[PDB]
Amino acid sequence: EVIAQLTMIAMIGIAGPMIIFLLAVRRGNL
Amino acid sequence: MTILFQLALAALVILSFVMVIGVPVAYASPQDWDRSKQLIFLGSGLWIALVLVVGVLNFFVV
Amino acid sequence: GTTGERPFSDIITSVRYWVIHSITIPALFIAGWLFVSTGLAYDVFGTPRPDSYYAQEQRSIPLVTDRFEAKQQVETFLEQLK
Amino acid sequence: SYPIFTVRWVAVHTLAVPTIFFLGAIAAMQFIQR
Amino acid sequence: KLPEAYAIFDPLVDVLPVIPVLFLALAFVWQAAVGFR
Amino acid sequence: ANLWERFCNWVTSTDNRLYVGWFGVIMIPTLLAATICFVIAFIAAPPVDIDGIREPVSGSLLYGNNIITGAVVPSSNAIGLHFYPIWEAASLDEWLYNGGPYQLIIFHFLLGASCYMGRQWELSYRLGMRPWICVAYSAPLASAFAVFLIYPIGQGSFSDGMPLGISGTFNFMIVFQAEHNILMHPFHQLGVAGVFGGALFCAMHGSLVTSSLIRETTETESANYGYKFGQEEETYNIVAAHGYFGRLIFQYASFNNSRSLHFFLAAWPVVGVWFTALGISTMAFNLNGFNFNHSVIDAKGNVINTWADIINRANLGMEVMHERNAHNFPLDLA
Amino acid sequence: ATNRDQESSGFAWWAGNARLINLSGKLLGAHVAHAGLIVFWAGAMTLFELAHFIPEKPMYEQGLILIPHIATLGWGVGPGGEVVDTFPFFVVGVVHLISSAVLGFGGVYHAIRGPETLEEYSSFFGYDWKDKNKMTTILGFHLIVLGIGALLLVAKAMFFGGLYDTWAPGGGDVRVITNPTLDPRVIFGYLLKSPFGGEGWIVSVNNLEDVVGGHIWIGLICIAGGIWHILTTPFGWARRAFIWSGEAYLSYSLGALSMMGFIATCFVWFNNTVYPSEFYGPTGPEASQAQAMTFLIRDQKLGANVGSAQGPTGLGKYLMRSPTGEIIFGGETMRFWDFRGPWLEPLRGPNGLDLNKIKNDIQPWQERRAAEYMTHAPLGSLNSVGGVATEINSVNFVSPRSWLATSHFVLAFFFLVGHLWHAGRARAAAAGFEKGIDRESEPVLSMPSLD
Amino acid sequence: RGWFDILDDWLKRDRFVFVGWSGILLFPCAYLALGGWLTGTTFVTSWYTHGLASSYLEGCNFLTVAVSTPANSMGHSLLLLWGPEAQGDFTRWCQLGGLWTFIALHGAFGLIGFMLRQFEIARLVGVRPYNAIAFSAPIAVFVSVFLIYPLGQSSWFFAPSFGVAAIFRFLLFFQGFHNWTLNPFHMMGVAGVLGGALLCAIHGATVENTLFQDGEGASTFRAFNPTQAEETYSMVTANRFWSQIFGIAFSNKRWLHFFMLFVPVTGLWMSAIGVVGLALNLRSYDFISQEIRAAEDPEFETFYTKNLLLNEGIRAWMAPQDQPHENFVFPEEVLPRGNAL
Amino acid sequence: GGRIPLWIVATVAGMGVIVIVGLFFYGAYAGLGSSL
Ligand code: CLA
Ligand code: CLA
Ligand code: CLA
Ligand code: CLA
Ligand SMILES: CC1=C(/C=C/C(C)=C/C=C/C(C)=C/C=C/C=C(C)/C=C/C=C(C)/C=C/C2=C(C)CCCC2(C)C)C(C)(C)CCC1
Ligand SMILES: CC1=C(/C=C/C(C)=C/C=C/C(C)=C/C=C/C=C(C)/C=C/C=C(C)/C=C/C2=C(C)CCCC2(C)C)C(C)(C)CCC1
Ligand SMILES: CC1=C(/C=C/C(C)=C/C=C/C(C)=C/C=C/C=C(C)/C=C/C=C(C)/C=C/C2=C(C)CCCC2(C)C)C(C)(C)CCC1
Ligand SMILES: CC1=C(/C=C/C(C)=C/C=C/C(C)=C/C=C/C=C(C)/C=C/C=C(C)/C=C/C2=C(C)CCCC2(C)C)C(C)(C)CCC1
Ligand SMILES: CCCCCCCCCCCCCCCCCC(=O)O
Ligand code: OEY
Ligand SMILES: [Cl-]
Ligand SMILES: [Cl-]
Ligand SMILES: [Fe+2]
Repeated sequence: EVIAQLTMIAMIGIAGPMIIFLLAVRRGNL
Repeated sequence: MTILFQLALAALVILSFVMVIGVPVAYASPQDWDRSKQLIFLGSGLWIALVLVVGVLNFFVV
Repeated sequence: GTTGERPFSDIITSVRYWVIHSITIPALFIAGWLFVSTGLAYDVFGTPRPDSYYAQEQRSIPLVTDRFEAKQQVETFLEQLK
Repeated sequence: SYPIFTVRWVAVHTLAVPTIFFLGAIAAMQFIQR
Repeated sequence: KLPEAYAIFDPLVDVLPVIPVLFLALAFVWQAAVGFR
Repeated sequence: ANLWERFCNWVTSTDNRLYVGWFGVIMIPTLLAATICFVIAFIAAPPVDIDGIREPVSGSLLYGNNIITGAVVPSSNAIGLHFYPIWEAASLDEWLYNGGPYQLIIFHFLLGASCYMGRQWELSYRLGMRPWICVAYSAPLASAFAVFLIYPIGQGSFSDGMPLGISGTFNFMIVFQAEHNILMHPFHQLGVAGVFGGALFCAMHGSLVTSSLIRETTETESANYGYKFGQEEETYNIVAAHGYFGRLIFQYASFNNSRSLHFFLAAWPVVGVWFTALGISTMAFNLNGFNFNHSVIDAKGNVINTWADIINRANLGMEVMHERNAHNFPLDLA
Repeated sequence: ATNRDQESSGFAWWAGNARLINLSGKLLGAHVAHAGLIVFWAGAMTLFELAHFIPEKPMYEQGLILIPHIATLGWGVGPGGEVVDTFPFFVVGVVHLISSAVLGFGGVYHAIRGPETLEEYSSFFGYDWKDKNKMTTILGFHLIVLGIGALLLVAKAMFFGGLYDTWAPGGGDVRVITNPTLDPRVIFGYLLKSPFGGEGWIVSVNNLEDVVGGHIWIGLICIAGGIWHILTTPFGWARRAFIWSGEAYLSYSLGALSMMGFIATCFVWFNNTVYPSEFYGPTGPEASQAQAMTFLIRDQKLGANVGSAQGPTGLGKYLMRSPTGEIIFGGETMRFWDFRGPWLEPLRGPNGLDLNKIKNDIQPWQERRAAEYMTHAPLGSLNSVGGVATEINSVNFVSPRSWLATSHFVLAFFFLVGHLWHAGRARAAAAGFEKGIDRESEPVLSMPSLD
Repeated sequence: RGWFDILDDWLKRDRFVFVGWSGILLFPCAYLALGGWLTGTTFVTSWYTHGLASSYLEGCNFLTVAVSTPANSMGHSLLLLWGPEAQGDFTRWCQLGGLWTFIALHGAFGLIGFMLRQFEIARLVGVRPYNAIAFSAPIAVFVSVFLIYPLGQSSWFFAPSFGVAAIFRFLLFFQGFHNWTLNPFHMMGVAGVLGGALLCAIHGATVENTLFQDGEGASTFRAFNPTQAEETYSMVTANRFWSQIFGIAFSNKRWLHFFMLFVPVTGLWMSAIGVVGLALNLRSYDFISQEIRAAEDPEFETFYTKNLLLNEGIRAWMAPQDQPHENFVFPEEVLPRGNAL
Repeated sequence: GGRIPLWIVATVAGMGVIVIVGLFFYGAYAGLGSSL
């Protein structure tokens, strides 16, 4: 219900920092 | 095919999430660009096909 | 210059720091949560619960009207809620 | 070789530990119904 | 309401409008990663 | 060369005691028209039917006012937002009765003050300066647009613009609180931080530079003589000021970069007053302050008053009294 | 390290997008990616509104700003503005949202992976800010795109189902426009109307014929101007007048958007034709006029003679004259007598409100509309308590006209500051003193003393 | 080297947070004023003193929480915890208003300690104490508004309560009862505060836009060295600009910065004096000549008479709830109201 | 002494206040003080 909304926005929200985290592990072109 | 419609839609949603993360990471890592540019080419076409599929199936459930 | 303490950027990036405060911060938060959920905060401070502002059929406020009988007045208001 | 306990340490903790306690109290309040 | 076919997606639709502000916040996460060079 | 080039060089001359400039060409006649009309009206204008109910309000010194109560009265509510130049009146007497001077004054003043801002940019360009002093002036300018132009537009009548007087300003502020609860509006709260903060930082910066003036004089002379106009060296020790102020708070709460410090001095009040000007300009469209009236109720449903409800009781008193003969219908919708 | 740091690019991180000024490819990706954000919001927000939409409530009780834009174009709505089919709202939403993905793809590609500068890759797409010819050519292209877009609205109105017409007989309805106004005396007469009360400049446009006809004129004007700028280069007087730089062009557009935002602010506040009150709620003038009508009706039902009722001031309690003599509603709403609306115009004779029509012709649908509009005046609090500032909590309402007007005033004002900021800097940078005064040639030191 | 000198060494050690002898007064009192406010706005009611909710626990938000003044029946009691009203009972102390005097009195002594800190630090570092001197205006304001004003009235009840919306109530009370906008001491205070904001913005903008080019970057902040001897902006060009824009300009850098101290400091001091007047109800409420004319001439109306009608509405509509100890019962028929509203 | 990167502690700390403040705004509409 509302947990449904919260798990959505939690996963959408972590998606952003993850791209930075991955490009920083791979020593990408930050 | 009600369940089949929501399967294509979830497929489309999952594919979007995967490529939302994959495309920027692939683009900025030049080490494995050749390995990856094929996958973004595949996922891109896989993605367009899912929109069309969901697009036509909508008219059999709506 | 520096007055001799450890830099803050140093402490908060350190593993030892987060080891200690992965417990203390959530514990303090839980203690405060409990402070209200056990109802204790009402009784410490004398704050009315939602059901003890008024008696059932009264519409007047229990205002203290005497300086030296004040504590006495409040206790008499409180026992009329029973 | 830095000290772990300083005047600064007492200063930051006199504020910080009551703050987190209070945030937890206020968080719990958002679930009180009348 | 969404058309009943898409109803299981109501909670996802409910949160999509806030995604544009996440891009702004993401820029700051990124600049911290590069140390605001 | 030709006369037009001669005229252009005089207009844009940096050797004129007061810079004229192309913005100055519009500014001078419009500020002159507004100033002369305002002075004559404040002293001698007969009473004005501000509210369109044939109830003239006396605003001028000759009609029984003093400096504190006198005003140029806003134009009649019967006019609304219609343009009312002198030549639309059947007579000067009609124009005076209906509040003509207020329109003449505010339109010339807003125009002249807009060109004042442009003139600030213009001279800064002729002198080789950086250009953004005029951006700082846009905060007070925007504020003046809000109370003289925007709010009448949103509310539909210049009769609800701010009057041009000391007591008239107060009347405007009180009625505004009644109808918009501006005290409970965060843009106004930001405007108060802007001006309180600005006055604080004004004192801080004044006292810190003054506290660290370098000894250049004896005690029987003003220390001001220790600075000579145009000297290359600074007259104060910013390292000493930082050493004092960093210890007063903590080292990093204090500036050591003069440019960063002065940019902060510009930014804080300017941004603050932008928000308060934006506050009046959006309350012009009736997006009002927070309403917590009867927000707390008890387990039975009794209303438990907060300080917001006490504010509402005062607001209610302003509402029922303001413009006591002007309403025939129960809601005051503009 | 192609820019991307302060030492190479000269700009600090908080002015980092200024590092893109001479990097056409990365700059292109920024613009295209941003356009993705705009289209994304249009899609997600429409679907959000649709998810929350309840067809039995008025749109303006539901916090909707985008569905009313779709309804105005004639989709999903029948007579009276009643919602008859939500599916077009869904389509609009989905097609925008899907579109933003391909826009987002193209922006991220161009900003991260593609050529940082386009000038080596293609002499067509690359550009130099100082090429006055190339600059007017790109301007010319976008002019043509804009004129086409204006003609899409014409296409909708004349061939693809029409527009919603609040003025249509019988209470409003979707209507095909078959005779747009082309008479330039009307079309350009709007541009010469004064912006003051009773005139209202272009905000006074009150019929769909003028709207459609104005967009034919603007469509052709933009296509012709686009061809003109493609084929020409700026003349000498224009060259000597302007600053020719990337930041100066930015500043001109910031000034243009500011002006436009102020106009939109007044459009949504005053105009009830292209912002139908069935969708957006009544205007301020309208709700205030509707209160006067409500109590006229109520009291007249009780037996009052409303034409001869002297109010406390001596002015009519219900009816009075405007300063040019028209019969109008009395009380404080006297300021709003310029209001025109489909529910009130039946009572209008050649001298203003007609006492015979007031005595005999008021229909229940007008009494209903006036009550609905008076109780939905655009007044309310920031936390969406509807009503005057002293109202108690209960009604959860803020008019979309208030939300739209306030937001766009704020945006228009800040873009005026942006204009001033970038215009000043563009002038200072082109002259070479944007980074400060040269200690060794301080201009004032070579000037005579003022006194 | 006695124990006093050894204590003096440790108090004046250069550490991250300087302490000093003044720290012994400042830190206990400032922390307790602060902590007392946070405690009261989170957990403590105003039900028995004011008939109001006032804490997060009761459902108030940041704008409507307060530590409210004690009941009017307390007079000017110190309301000591061990005193005769609470008699050491902490719960009753909270319910009777004890946190208000607790915050107000520890806050007064905290302000004393902060000014002593400014003196102490200035003396150790070797700078003139003009910043301590500037801080007398906030002290003047605090003492006049929170102490002197209620001491002249019936009780602490009428001082400001410590809250956002409570202070707004204070503002409106002062308009309706004192006609405080009409007071020339407040008018000078207004001029000093807005003039200080004006000086703050105009000086910062002038410096930022007469900077010398001391570097090649487009961010101009890096081209400043705090140990450099040279001015970072041009006084000569700043002066010419304002001379030709505004007619006059500063020419003396020292007078300029002294003026920035003087203007807001003097403004707050003047407003303090007007509030001391209001302690005794010595208001600038009326203009007698206006009242004589208005009483005889029903056609005479000015913005002054209009504002009094507003004050009369504020007073009668807000008093029964604002001063509940008075038991004002105003029937509807006596409430002043214009037509329709 | 630097084993956890500063941008990571920043993001996590920032997200945590976002949640606490969000919760406070939720409570404006529910329970005590919602006017309901
Ligand atoms: C986004 C739209 C846009 C933009 C940015 C430009 C920009 C430009 N055009 Mg183009 N133009 C456009 C659309 C546009 N045009 C269209 C659609 C047409 C078709 C009609 C034209 C027709 C056109 C011609 C015929 C010419 C230009 C020229 C120019 C250049 C000088 C402009 C100038 O001096 O400003 C305006 C500055 C002025 C001093 C004009 C007068 C300003 C007064 C104060 C306004 C009053 C008159 C006003 C036009 C109408 C009144 C309306 C009012 C009631 C609101 C500049 C590069 C000139 C050029 O160099 O050509 C190569 C030129 O000769 N343009
Ligand atoms: C709409 C907002 C917006 C946009 C479009 C841009 C765009 C850009 N910026 Mg600016 N910027 C912004 C906001 C924005 N910025 C803000 C708010 C700030 C202040 C914090 C800055 C501060 C800033 C600095 C300091 C710099 C830039 C630079 C750049 C350019 C190169 C970026 C780069 O190399 O990143 C590399 C980053 C990464 C590889 C990390 C991943 C980034 C990707 C794009 C994340 C996207 C995720 C997304 C969900 C993808 C999924 C979609 C998929 C399905 C197709 C680029 C054109 C740089 C520049 O000018 O270079 C010359 C530069 O130095 N920007
Ligand atoms: C204003 C937008 C814009 C501009 C000017 C450019 C410009 C460029 N791009 Mg980019 N690009 C964009 C958007 C844009 N792109 C978008 C949205 C995407 C994602 C789909 C891409 C993805 C992309 C890739 C992956 C590549 C380019 C490449 C190129 C270069 C060659 C393009 C070419 O010849 O295409 C060919 C042009 C045509 C075949 C003409 C038809 C193209 C359009 C799509 C037809 C439909 C037009 C449409 C009806 C107009 C309205 C659209 C919408 C508003 C409704 C050039 C510098 C290439 C490059 O730089 O190589 C290194 C390259 O590899 N672009
Ligand atoms: C800088 C420290 C400081 C200061 C100035 C104050 C000041 C105050 N507090 Mg606060 N307080 C403090 C710290 C401080 N407090 C701390 C750390 C706590 C936490 C436990 C509290 C807890 C607290 C509470 C709970 C209350 C106060 C209250 C008060 C007020 C009344 C105090 C009183 O009557 O004292 C009386 C005591 C003295 C004046 C001390 C006397 C000193 C000796 C006996 C002198 C003897 C002479 C001797 C022969 C000379 C020796 C010379 C030497 C060379 C040997 C006053 C405003 C009350 C209040 O605010 O009520 C509204 C109250 O209820 N305080
Ligand atoms: C449409 C869609 C989609 C897509 C999505 C996307 C597109 C996403 C994105 C996302 C994103 C884009 C996100 C982002 C995020 C972000 C974040 C979360 C951030 C945060 C921030 C912070 C927290 C910060 C902090 C800080 C720092 C770092 C430094 C300074 C200080 C501060 C504190 C400010 C999907 C697939 C789902 C499917 C469905 C539909
Ligand atoms: C460059 C850059 C940047 C920016 C970026 C951007 C701005 C981008 C954009 C992007 C984008 C703009 C993206 C897009 C995406 C989208 C998507 C991904 C979509 C999807 C969709 C879908 C999946 C849908 C689905 C559905 C349907 C179909 C039906 C109904 C339901 C639903 C809704 C579920 C930043 C600042 C960060 C950083 C630096 C660099
Ligand atoms: C659609 C429509 C319509 C129509 C419209 C039209 C037809 C429009 C037009 C418009 C136009 C036709 C406009 C124009 C404008 C213009 C402008 C706005 C201008 C500006 C200018 C400038 C900005 C300049 C400046 C300057 C000077 C003066 C000197 C030197 C420097 C410079 C160059 C800077 C109508 C209403 C019927 C109806 C509805 C719809
Ligand atoms: C009274 C008393 C006392 C004392 C007490 C105390 C000392 C306390 C403390 C307390 C405390 C010390 C508390 C604290 C609290 C805090 C809080 C509650 C906070 C919160 C905050 C926040 C919520 C923030 C956030 C934010 C915002 C809002 C915006 C921007 C961002 C940020 C993040 C900053 C004693 C024992 C002597 C006993 C007697 C009585
Ligand atoms: C009749 C009274 C009953 C006694 C109940 C006990 C109340 C005593 C609590 C006092 C705590 C210490 C407060 C004062 C300490 C600070 C004073 C100062 O430092 O100057
Ligand atoms: O506030 Mn109340 O609301 Ca704006 O109008 Mn209706 O009354 Mn009158 O004329 Mn000036 O004032
Ligand atoms: Cl009034
Ligand atoms: Cl009325
Ligand atoms: Fe300075």
